[PDB]
Amino acid sequence: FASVYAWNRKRISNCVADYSVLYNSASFSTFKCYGVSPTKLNDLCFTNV
Amino acid sequence: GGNYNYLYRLFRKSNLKPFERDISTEIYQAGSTPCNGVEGFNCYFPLQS
Repeated sequence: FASVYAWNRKRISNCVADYSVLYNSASFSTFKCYGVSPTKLNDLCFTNV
Repeated sequence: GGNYNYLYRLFRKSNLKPFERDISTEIYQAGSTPCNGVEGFNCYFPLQS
């Protein structure tokens, strides 16, 4: 990974991504999301990420 | 007035019927798969000051 002052930005589109397969993963120290329920992210369509 | 005597209730998934009295102050845990994949985690105390 890059440094904090030179972070890398990557573009994702035209994907079918599942967040439930990653929500249940316990390999994360913290996963909290602001204003969006992660459990319902499997039923949301966004323009780009 | 009480600095921390006024609190609100953080919860979801159980939309209540209009004019419903809820006093079950239980710390939100599931003890099943949809809480960090284990039992005892995501045990968040709903009442927030």
